[PDB]
Amino acid sequence: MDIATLIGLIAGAVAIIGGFLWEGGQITGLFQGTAALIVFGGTIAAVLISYPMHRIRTLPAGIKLAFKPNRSEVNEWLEDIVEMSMVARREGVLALEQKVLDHPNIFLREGIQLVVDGTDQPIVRQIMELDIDAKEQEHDNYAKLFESAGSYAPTMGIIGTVMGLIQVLGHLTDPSQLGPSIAVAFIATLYGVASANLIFLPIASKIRAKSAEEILVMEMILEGVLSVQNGDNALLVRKKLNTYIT
Amino acid sequence: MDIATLIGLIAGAVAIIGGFLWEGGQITGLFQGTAALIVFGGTIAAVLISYPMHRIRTLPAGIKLAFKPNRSEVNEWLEDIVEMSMVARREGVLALEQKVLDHPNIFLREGIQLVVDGTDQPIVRQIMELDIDAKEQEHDNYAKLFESAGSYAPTMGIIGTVMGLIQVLGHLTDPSQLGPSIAVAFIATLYGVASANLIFLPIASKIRAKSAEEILVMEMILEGVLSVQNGDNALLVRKKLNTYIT
Amino acid sequence: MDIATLIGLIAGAVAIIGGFLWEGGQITGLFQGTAALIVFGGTIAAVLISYPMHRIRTLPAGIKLAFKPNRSEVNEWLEDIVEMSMVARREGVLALEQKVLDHPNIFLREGIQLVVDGTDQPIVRQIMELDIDAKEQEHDNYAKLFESAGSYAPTMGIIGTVMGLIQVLGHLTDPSQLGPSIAVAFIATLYGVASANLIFLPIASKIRAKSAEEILVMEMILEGVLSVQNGDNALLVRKKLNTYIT
Amino acid sequence: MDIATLIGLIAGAVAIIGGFLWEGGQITGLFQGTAALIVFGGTIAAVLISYPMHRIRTLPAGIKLAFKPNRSEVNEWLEDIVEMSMVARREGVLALEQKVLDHPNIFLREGIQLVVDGTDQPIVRQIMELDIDAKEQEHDNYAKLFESAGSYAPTMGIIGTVMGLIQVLGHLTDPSQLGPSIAVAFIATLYGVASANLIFLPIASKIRAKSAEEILVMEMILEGVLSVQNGDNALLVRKKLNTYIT
Amino acid sequence: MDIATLIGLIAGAVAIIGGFLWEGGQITGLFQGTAALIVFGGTIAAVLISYPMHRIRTLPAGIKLAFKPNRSEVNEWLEDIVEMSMVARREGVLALEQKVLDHPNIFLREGIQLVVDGTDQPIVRQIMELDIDAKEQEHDNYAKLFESAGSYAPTMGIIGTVMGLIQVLGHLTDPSQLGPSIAVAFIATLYGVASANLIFLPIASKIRAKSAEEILVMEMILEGVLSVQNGDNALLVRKKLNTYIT
Amino acid sequence: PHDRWMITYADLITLLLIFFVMMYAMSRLDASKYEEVTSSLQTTFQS
Amino acid sequence: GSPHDRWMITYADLITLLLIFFVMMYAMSRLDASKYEEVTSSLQTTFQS
Repeated sequence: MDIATLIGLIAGAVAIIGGFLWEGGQITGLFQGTAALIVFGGTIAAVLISYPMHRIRTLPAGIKLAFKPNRSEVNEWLEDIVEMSMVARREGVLALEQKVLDHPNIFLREGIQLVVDGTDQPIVRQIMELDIDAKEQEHDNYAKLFESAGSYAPTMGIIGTVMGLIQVLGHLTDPSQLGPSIAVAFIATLYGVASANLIFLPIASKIRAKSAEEILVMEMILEGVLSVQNGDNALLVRKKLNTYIT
Repeated sequence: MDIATLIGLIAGAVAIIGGFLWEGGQITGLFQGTAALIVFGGTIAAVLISYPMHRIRTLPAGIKLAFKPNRSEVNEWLEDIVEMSMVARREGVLALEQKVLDHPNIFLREGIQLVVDGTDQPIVRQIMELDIDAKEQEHDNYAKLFESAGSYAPTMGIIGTVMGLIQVLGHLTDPSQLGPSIAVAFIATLYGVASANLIFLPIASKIRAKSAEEILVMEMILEGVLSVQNGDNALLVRKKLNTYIT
Repeated sequence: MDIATLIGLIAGAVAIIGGFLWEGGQITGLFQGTAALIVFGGTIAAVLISYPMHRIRTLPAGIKLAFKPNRSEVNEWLEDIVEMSMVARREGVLALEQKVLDHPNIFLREGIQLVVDGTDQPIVRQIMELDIDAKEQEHDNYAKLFESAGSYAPTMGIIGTVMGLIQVLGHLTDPSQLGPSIAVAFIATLYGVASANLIFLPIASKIRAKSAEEILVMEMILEGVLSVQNGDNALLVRKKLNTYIT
Repeated sequence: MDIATLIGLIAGAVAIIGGFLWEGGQITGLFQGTAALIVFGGTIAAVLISYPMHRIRTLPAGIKLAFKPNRSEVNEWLEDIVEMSMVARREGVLALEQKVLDHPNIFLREGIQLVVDGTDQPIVRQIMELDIDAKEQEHDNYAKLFESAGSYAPTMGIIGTVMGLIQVLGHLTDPSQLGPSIAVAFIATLYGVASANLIFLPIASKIRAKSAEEILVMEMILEGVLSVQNGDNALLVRKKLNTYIT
Repeated sequence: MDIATLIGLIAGAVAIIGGFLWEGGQITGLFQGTAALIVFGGTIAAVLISYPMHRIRTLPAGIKLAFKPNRSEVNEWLEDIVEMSMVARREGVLALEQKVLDHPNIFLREGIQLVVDGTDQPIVRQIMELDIDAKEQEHDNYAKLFESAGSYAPTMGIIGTVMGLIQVLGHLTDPSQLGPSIAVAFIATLYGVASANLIFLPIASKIRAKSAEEILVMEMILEGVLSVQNGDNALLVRKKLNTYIT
Repeated sequence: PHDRWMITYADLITLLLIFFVMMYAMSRLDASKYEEVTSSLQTTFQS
Repeated sequence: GSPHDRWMITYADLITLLLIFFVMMYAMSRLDASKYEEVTSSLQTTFQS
């Protein structure tokens, strides 16, 4: 799926399970039905009450953004905008029209088309910035679902532990029945902390990391289109746009 | 009652009740009248001291904003604003007025009226923005009651437990009855930290999640009215308003 | 005493003490002299180190703002500003002076005086805004003392509890002295969570709420004075000022 | 030494020690070597790794601000600025130069020199604001050291406690000395929470409280110097500067 | 290394180990294989899932900023900017070029070069501020990796603890040796809390502390190059730039 | 952030209690010692 | 949850006190040998080592 995530999941499985299996435990004991039902069922219930149904259908798209493989195409687009800046210095805006057309980046294509149509520079900034802020809000809405799950899961673990104790204190006399319960106390803790910390809070973190790269590329394209409209020289254009790339 | 909320409350009940019934408990052991009185009575008391009485009077309208169905009117009003622009491009002062006369959205009606009356762009912006700011503040004030109840509930939970322990450890007559008796005192904790995380803090999240949609439709209407006043062409109007739609 | 606070204190006492008496305790048991010294002595200690002494003299004034009752003057003042707006256009600025000679609201009386004296729009905005900012900062500083006592009381509870354990283990050899400790342990906990979540953190929320209302009335008066200086018509004034009223 | 801090430390010491001594336990039981070394030594280590060496030399200066006795003379300065505002207007700016000379407040002295040298109003505002921003940053940097120390100390206690409990749990073969061993383990928790709450986190509050008072005086002079440049009349100057006094 | 970090690591190791050894036991009991594997392996897993792979390659460069000893040359660069201001005033901008030809500071070398090429003042501010914003973003990205390692490590300690107990309770075996076996399980929670609050969370603080120092030098250079374009006198230049130095 | 510690302490302490609830569930009781505290603890409520 | 998490400070306190209660009860209440050696049997099945 993606390289840092794949190495992370391998390292996590090998560390946590390899620790336990080495000490002489069996993986069988890490499953307890009621502990799973309280912690996972409770987490899903809190998230479903907290968000409208259309947001939950975005959850598929959120995961797909998090584990999208990297594309270095920002470098190519910097050379494209520099070439177009040189066309604008040499030639009329009609020439830009041909050059911009058929570019695989729609945000750049539209931006340039607004300049060919002769629309005024602060208005071009305004309409482009509306499109960037829409994309930023969309990625924030994905991350907020995973952050919410990571907040509820620990508290459902506390419910599972308190519910477990309520059962064990009931039977301080019957030794046979004690074992099944004291487990649910221990396991319901483990699913609460482990699911929150490894699955949910990392996926939230990764969506925000990948969103920050996407928004920086959009900001660079906006600075490119505005510098083409101003008629800046290619050396200065190259300098400004390079500040966005690392 | 939206489908996500209904499924959420079903799943929440099944998670916590299933978590007790599947390990040998019964519902009659989870209900404890005194613990309900301390936790819910205490929460109501802390919220009543926290807010003026006129705030608490509003609480019904908060739940209606949370659980009312989505009906996605924004796709219709987008066509209406483009139609109005197409009329303003021709005979704006008079024809626009008739179109809005019976329109079901008041904010659009009054917005256009300021343009028909010939008011200047920064003043029509200022009056419209005051109405949006008022709506944003109103929805925040609904959510703040729930968020506050969600904070007080868990702590009123612990007041319940400590008071129960205070009573048991007082009269520890029979060492065989310590376990069965100390179990009950912990019931309250479970009401506190379960109500907060499956009802109050959730409903707070939904109210905020739905203010964020209502305010965005008002921002679209504002951008529509100012675009109509500028005499923008239908293509540019549509290009711009679509940034608010998903 | 506001009606919500009175009902809140009634409900809080009836829920917590009514619960305790229903499970058969005694109110006298919930009194412990040593636990009062550690918790209530502790909070006083930390709050006095936290704030200059002049802040503590303001603390009396803060309680008056929270528990003073509402009388909702704002409707009257809105009608006054609409009347005054009409008078300015028909009879010139001079007559306003007569009308505002005795108005019981000082902020409005001055704001108008600055317009009659002939000051320009951005400077009358600046002077009025400085007075609003000063009132906002004054109310914030009252709230901060309560929020801070609410932070330190719960922690002084855990100090008290741990001090309890030391004494009991220090005197565990004699199990006949075990009790006097278990009391101080719990009661120091109880005084912590109770005081903070029913007397301190609740009062802080009221101060911030009952401020937000006072600031919104001052912002309405500022928009009234600026709209009077423009020579805006009565329909525009009534529309604009109505955005501030709930 | 400052009177609120002195009364606070008296009340805190009597609060905690008087609470213990009422139950007869010796202070020698509450004193421990290893708990002091782990909690205080750990806090010193964590803070030293956290900051460069030069910031730790500021720790002396930080305490000197918080416990500096109030001698604020802002009333006197408001009278000086109003006097100059009328001298500047009557006599012309050259007379100001003599009057400003030797005034003890350096920020006021410098400011007027900018206005006597005839520098433009946005440039005067820029240079004066850079000096206020520098002072605000300096006082924030002092507070951040203690705020940090108060977040490391409690967690260092969980380390001291766990090392204690690791030892005690070695004696589950005999209830002999099991209790007195557990008592010592929890002492490390007590020093962690007690130092954080009563010493470190409170002193952070005072630095921020007393900082805010000093910055408000400097913002008064910035309005003082700018109103002297503009040539505002004495009644209006007195009004504006009074909004900054409390 | 940075001298404060070296003294901090000395003090921390002596506090934790010296505290342990003083109360008793042996260091040979404080090192445990599986506990290290679960805590460190789990932290590495959560960080790798959280970030793209390219961010983790920056992790080496992050430590260098934290433990880089200060060169504190900024006083020299203030004298360079003051000298250059006088060169520009007498000779004209051409002379600036020759003076800065070999300057070791790249940001100043460019800033001046943009001014001698005769770029407009709002353009030179815009291009230079983009470079400062880029450095602020870069240092924030380094700090965030260490912070996020610091928030996963304690919870991996809780997971390690629970899995330790679970293996034990499984094979309860001898009743005289229960204590030692559960004791070892708590070694894990020690690695979680110790690593986060002495190694990871502290290093985040240094990277943000030293970042802020570097950004202050860049802001001084920006005010220097704008002041040389405006043609300020040496006394005014020196006063402005001194506000950035402490 | 200043509340970094509580969420760890609470997790750790709970684990001990689940253990000692077990240990006291694998132990007999002292006949008079339990009373020595029971009479005293009752009197603490000031009965 | 920034201030919402405030209740945890109180929780820690509640479980600290209960830790104190049980630990002492285990103190000198010498373990019934049968009960323990039986408890090892009670749990072994669940975790299956």
